[PDB]
Order: sequence, then C-alpha cells, then structure tokens
Amino acid sequence: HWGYGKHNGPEHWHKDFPIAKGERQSPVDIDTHTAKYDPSLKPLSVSYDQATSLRILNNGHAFNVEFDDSQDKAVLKGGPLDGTYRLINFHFHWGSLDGQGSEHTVDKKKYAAELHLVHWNTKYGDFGKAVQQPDGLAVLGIFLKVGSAKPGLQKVVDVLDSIKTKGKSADFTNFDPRGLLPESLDYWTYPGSLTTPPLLECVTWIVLKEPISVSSEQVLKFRKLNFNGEGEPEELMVDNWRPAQPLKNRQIKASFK
Ligand SMILES: [Hg+2]
Ligand SMILES: [Zn+2]
Repeated sequence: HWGYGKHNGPEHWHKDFPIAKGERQSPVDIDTHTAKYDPSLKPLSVSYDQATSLRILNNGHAFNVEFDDSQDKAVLKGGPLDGTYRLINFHFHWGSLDGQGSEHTVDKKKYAAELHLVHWNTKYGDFGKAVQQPDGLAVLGIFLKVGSAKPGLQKVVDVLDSIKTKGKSADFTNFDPRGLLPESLDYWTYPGSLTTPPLLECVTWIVLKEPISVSSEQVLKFRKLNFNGEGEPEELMVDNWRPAQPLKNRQIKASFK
C-alpha cells in the first residue's frame, strides 16, 4: 500500500488520502523567530509513573511500543491541553544517515530521529472516537541527536532483533517511558495531523525544545529493521519520515522566551 519508496512514498499519498493536501497537515518547519511566545501557556504535566507497556511490534512502517490505556495510567495534561490524554503508544521516525530522520525541523535543521508519544483525549472514550475530533489527539514529539548513549533506550534497542520483519511482535512489559524524556519540558505547540496515513487532522502537537542524545550504536540498531515481511527481499527500514508541510493559516506558539 503506501510507504516511503519512490513509487508509494509521501508524494503519492494524496491519491488514496486526499487529506494529504489539507489545511492542518504535519510535520512543519518550526521557525523560532516567528514562533509566538505565549505567557498563558501552562507547563506540561506528564504522569507516567503508573505506565504499563504490553508489547512491541513491527507494523511495516515503524515499530510501536503499546501501553495499557484502559485506565488513566500514563497521562498527559496541562500545557495547551484541555482535559486528560492517555498514552496509547510510542514510535520513532529515523533516517539512513545521522543528518536526517526527524519529521519536524527547527529553523530547517533536521535531527537524526524523532520520538512520538501518542495520546488520546479521554472525554471521547476510545482511540477510534478521538480520531473523529479536532482535539482528539495529543502527540509529544522529542528530537534525537547522536551523542552519548541514552540508558533508558537500551531495553528497546535490545529487543529489536526479535521483531525484525513486518508483522512480528513480542511481549514488552515493565518499560518506563520516563527514561526517554529530556531534562526540560519547554515546548512549541501547533494544531496538526498524524504524519502517516490516514493523516487525520486531530492532533495538538507538543514538540519539546530540548533533544535527547542517543549513541551511534543505538541508532544503528533501528536501521537494521525491515519494511518487508519474512521471506520477502530485504528492504531496510530507514527514512520513514514525511517532509515538512505548508504551515498555511496556523501559528506556532512557544512556552518559553
Ligand atoms: Hg480529527
Ligand atoms: Zn510519528
């Protein structure tokens, strides 16, 4: 179906998902000099102490670590959000080389990868209902730069060989997402969409200013995954990111001066 190749990549998506050319598509380039500092923005509140991871799977376009969202175990609130949002999964986007991989860019600067923590608004009951609302989802975006190793990411890196090809999954319990957070919670926020089909415009994006550092060895493991399923010719899972989209009639707000 859709993918990141020249015959089914981001440029072809609009044919099956017309919303690709919508009014609030993501990602976008964050112009730090145009971003409006908003003093009314409250600090973010991330309560991940009771998080419960269930499994990790390779879905053909990335690998998702899923969480139990049947209760307010791991929630995001505060910031530009009204209401409580539950963590359902987290995934990454990465490149074939250290100079690309992130979806959002800062003053045109691309990072090695980008982590997306996906949450849905509890007032809507379940994920499927939330994606029918303009304020249904909240995605926390975190940039990854190559430098020193991130200890809290090693548990994820080690299990990757078990889910090399499309369709494979493995139990992945007791993982604490707090180990993937930077020191500061300063952020930029804007209304956007999911960066992969169906590309629904229900997302309130919260992109953290401070990136986290991962080692070259850690990011190399990501590049060993496969897009294809077992038995099929090997297509390395790299460059699974969408190019920046037109900002249009939108304003990016910053929580910091
Ligand atoms: Hg929506
Ligand atoms: Zn994503």
